[PDB]
Amino acid sequence: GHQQLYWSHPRKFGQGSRSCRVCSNRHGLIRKYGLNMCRQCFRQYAKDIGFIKLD
Amino acid sequence: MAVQISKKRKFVADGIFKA
Amino acid sequence: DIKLFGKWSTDDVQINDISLQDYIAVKEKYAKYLPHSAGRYAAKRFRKAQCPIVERLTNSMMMHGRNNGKKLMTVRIVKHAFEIIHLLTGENPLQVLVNAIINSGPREDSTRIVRRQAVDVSPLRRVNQAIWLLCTGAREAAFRNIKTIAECLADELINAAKGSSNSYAIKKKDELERVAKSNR
Amino acid sequence: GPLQSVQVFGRKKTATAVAHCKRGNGLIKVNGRPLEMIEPRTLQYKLLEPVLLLGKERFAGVDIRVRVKGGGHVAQIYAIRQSISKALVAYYQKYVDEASKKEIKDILIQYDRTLLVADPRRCESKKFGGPGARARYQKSYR
Amino acid sequence: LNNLVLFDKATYDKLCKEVPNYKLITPAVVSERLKIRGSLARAALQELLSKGLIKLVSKHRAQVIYTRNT
Amino acid sequence: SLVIPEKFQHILRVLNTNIDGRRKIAFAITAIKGVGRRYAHVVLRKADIDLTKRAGELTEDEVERVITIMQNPRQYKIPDWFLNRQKDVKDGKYSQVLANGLDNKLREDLERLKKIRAHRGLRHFWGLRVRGQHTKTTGRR
Amino acid sequence: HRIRITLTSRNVKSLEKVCADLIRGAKEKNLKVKGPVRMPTKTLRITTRKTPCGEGSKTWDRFQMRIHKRLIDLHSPSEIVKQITSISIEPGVEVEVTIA
Amino acid sequence: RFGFPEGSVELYAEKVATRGLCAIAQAESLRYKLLGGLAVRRACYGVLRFIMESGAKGCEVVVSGKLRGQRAKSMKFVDGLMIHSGDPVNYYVDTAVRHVLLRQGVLGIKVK
Amino acid sequence: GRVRTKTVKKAARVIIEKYYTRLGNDFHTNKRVCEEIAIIPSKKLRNKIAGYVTHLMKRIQRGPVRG
Amino acid sequence: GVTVKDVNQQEFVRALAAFLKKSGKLKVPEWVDTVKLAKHKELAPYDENWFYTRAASTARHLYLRGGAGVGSMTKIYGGRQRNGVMPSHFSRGSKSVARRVLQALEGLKMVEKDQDWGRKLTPQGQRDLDRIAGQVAAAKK
RNA sequence: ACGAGACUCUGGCAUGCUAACUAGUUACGCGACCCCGGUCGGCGUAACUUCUUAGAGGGACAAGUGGCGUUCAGCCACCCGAGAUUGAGCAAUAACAGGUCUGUGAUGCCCUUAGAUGUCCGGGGCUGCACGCGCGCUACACUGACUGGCUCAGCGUGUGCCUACCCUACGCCGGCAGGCGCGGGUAACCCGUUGAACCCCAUUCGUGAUGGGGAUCGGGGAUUGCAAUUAUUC
Repeated sequence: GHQQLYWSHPRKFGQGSRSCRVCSNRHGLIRKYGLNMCRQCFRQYAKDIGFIKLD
Repeated sequence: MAVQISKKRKFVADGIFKA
Repeated sequence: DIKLFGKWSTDDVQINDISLQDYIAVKEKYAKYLPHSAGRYAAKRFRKAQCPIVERLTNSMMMHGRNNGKKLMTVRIVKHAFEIIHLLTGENPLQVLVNAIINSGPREDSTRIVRRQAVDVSPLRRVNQAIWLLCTGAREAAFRNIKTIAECLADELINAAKGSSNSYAIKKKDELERVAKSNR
Repeated sequence: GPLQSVQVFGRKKTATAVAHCKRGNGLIKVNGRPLEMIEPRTLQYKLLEPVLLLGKERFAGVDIRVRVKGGGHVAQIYAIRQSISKALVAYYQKYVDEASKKEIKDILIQYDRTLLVADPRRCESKKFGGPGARARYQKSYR
Repeated sequence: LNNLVLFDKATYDKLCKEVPNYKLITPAVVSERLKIRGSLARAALQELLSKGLIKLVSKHRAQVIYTRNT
Repeated sequence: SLVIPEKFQHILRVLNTNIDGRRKIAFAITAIKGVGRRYAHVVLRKADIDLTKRAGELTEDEVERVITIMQNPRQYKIPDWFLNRQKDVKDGKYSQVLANGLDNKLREDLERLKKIRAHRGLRHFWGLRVRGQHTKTTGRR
Repeated sequence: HRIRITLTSRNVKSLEKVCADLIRGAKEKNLKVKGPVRMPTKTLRITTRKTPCGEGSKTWDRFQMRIHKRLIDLHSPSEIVKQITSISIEPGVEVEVTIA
Repeated sequence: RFGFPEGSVELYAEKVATRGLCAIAQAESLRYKLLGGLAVRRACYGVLRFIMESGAKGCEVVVSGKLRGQRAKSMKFVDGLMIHSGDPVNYYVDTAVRHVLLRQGVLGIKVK
Repeated sequence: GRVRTKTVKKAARVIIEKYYTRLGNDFHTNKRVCEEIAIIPSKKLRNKIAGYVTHLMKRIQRGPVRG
Repeated sequence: GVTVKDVNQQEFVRALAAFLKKSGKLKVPEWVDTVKLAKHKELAPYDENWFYTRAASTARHLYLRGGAGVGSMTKIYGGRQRNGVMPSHFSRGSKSVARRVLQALEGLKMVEKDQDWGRKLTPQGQRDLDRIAGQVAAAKK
């Protein structure tokens, strides 16, 4: 069947499994402290999260 | 919380919510 | 009380050259037990001059990359060198070092003021150049040889203090002064 | 008898060494082992310098336990060098007259400032665009 | 360097004769001036101290320094 | 004791291989192709041999003992994890293979991969890097 | 009876105002209080490239996020702490009361 | 969305006192003036005039994007005291960036 | 490079000009004068101003200053 | 009266290693001859009777700090894995040889597996250690 | 007036302050071992906060002294001192036909839109090699390599939303990679007193492409995964 082929290839690991929680894209991911949020998004929302440039 | 998230993760999760 | 390395009591040593007398810090005040110290001798300009010459030698030995910041390893080299100097000559190894630093420093050198005219040297320049030359002698001498660093460093300090011109330091020093006479 | 203990530290880098000057006889040791076997032996005299410059008679009435942690081998040696020195100067401040403490501070500072004053030098932070603080990655032209 | 690995009759008689009349006895010195390998020279100077002919000054992992008695 | 003994063999010929008598035994047997520093030391340990001796000194009845233990390492309790041909493809036996045999077994291993026309054997045939390198910038003869 | 309040905050002056109010809240009601233990502040760190593409000189931003933890022990009955901790909190601070 | 229980989250909707010193309030103000069909110059002076009369020490209204043709052009409207460097830029200047979709492209609005 | 900026000097001149009689030659007393008679938000700037104040007070002891 | 910490530790292990030799009841493995002491070593340990030496070393490492298990022993007997062409890294020792050494010192009543994991050193051991510390303290005069 | 500086963070100082069984020290008792004392990160409780953490303050200003200088700004040297330029972050007007449409449910226009340039699945490719260039890693050894022994860090991270995937002591099997049990930790609590490397000490080596170097290549053994051949890694 088509339902046996549509989503049957595993998405358990690798940068084809996890994605940005804004962009939905598969590159430059900040997985640290469970951000799960691409590096351009984090750089947009840093201020809003509580991340501050001091030193 | 029953899962009991880390304090590092909790304050980042609090920020992501606000964002 | 009494000093250097265990066994090379400082005062005894005469600095023959009254020109380098100030900047060869060996005697009376600079008598310390090791060639090791905290440092701060390279913070201000001439603070270098008030560093004991055995620490200067130790520092200038750890060179050609692989040795950088292996000071304890060259504290040891200079220790074993001073052993060899005393046994092979019969003098106070400090006196042999001071005599070498005096005889190994080029007294005038050429520079670009064309065909590069000759000028004089600072006494501190002579001490710096002397330490460099006889260490670069010891380092080159030992490379791909069964002879050790402490032997090569001893033999360079002897042949320099002796005034041999068989040393690397005295041959290059004569070579600098010879080029300097060639354009004065 | 009463408590004549003074607990004085010495830093020479990220190594903190705290020496403990009690009343008693002349035993000086570091984490329970005496100074004659603290490695490296290359810097044997560096620990004996306050013992040599002052003599055993200063450390006759005092016994010094030294706790050391942090830094590396040479930093820990310079830490304990500074600690037992500063700790005796602190013992001779409180538990004898300032005349003895003045006399001894003089003889130590005259030899090496670092016996009683900590070097404020610390490992400078690396910056991006290089392998360390000042050094940069190799620039390529053409 | 076409050095020797163990002693001849000649080079053993040369070592036993001449070495204890040196003001600087190192295995490097012995292993240059008698045309021998450093290991053979270190073994030789162990036996010459064992029989009690040469004075020890400082032994180290890197370099041993011996000399002669009178 | 430190003098050159009699019948001190400068040039030994063990498995038609010139062993230097001037070298120490554990580093002179290594001259034989198929035995390395780590094998030689364990071989000389199995036979009760002082390995501080030069390769010229030791006795020809004792070097025949050394050869027999190199050739048949299993029977003198050297493990199967220690040999340069473990679980062989044709006979299924764990065996150390030495110089002239090793050159034969390497030729056979390349010739086996060649005849079957496998990607590995084909890359050997073409004189290229086989263990999965990048040939763009290195291999540059 | 041994009740352990954990004050965790991003800001210091808001956390110092809250722990100062909980010392005044423990001194006025005259219950025995182990002082506010300053825990080692945790600097959460993210170092990204500034450039959304790869085509400038390799500049890096270095986003810190300091999180300060205090904790205060009280010798207080349960319902007394329920009254104290419910009064005058400011939204920067997270308060977790341990019963036992 | 966020997985809060039944009525354990309740919203309020309070009023901005002196809204001329809120940056994103005057950004969206300028955004919906331009999108409404007003001219760029008049709108920008209009915002800048309001936030000055509101009692702001200084203000900087930049409008970048495609103006009066194909080429992109940044019209900058400055007056009063405006700081850029140091820590005070955090807690003195209030910055806002907003996109606006015109039928030709995208203009960007910076109210500082 | 220990050159005082206009913010240091202007402040230090006005502080002498209006509160001359409260000042002296000691740095540490007129450091605490500058604390009271002015609202300076920095500690470093407070010291800079106190420092140049004391320098101008030594200059006034010699003779009259142009500014 | 002296303890092991007052004594030079370098010659102390050689003296304890000779004590375990003369005593001779440690139950050394069979593979001592063939085993390489870590994954970052190249060659077999040069001294044939290393097991006595590392038993001695483990003994006095347990004296100085208690509750050290097998994983702790691999940590203290670790060094550089010289990864040929790639940069060298920290590498832990052999899990087995640390486990056997501890089991040897546990067989001969010198250590005792401690509560909350790991081996401490039993008072009979602390005795034997300090008795030979006295021997070495006496020997160096 | 902006920019510079000021500012913010950070490094260095406080035997002054505020305090601590998720941090110690010192006393005391108990217990172990050696010949009263010494050792103990063996066990527990009585003061304190030096060590530890992090809060509030303080502290340094070319301030003191001598020189040089319109004797002005300032500069050099020296005392006292924890510092006599700690290091970063921030960043002006005006630009560039700099980069990014492959970061985006930022986007105009254009193309494509069921035989798709949507999308999924399978395989291959991105690694393919006469060659030329750039950032590098390892080296060329005896200031070393090998084998033992000895003894010291500081930043961090660590069990997830969808999301499976954490860091690991300790005990057994195995040479090793690794396996199997059972523990602890959502963390100053556990890994962890982070027993790191270099270094330090003692063997072997001996100027020989050598025990330097470890490329290349053969055979075997384990782990991650649905899958390793174009050798994942070990």
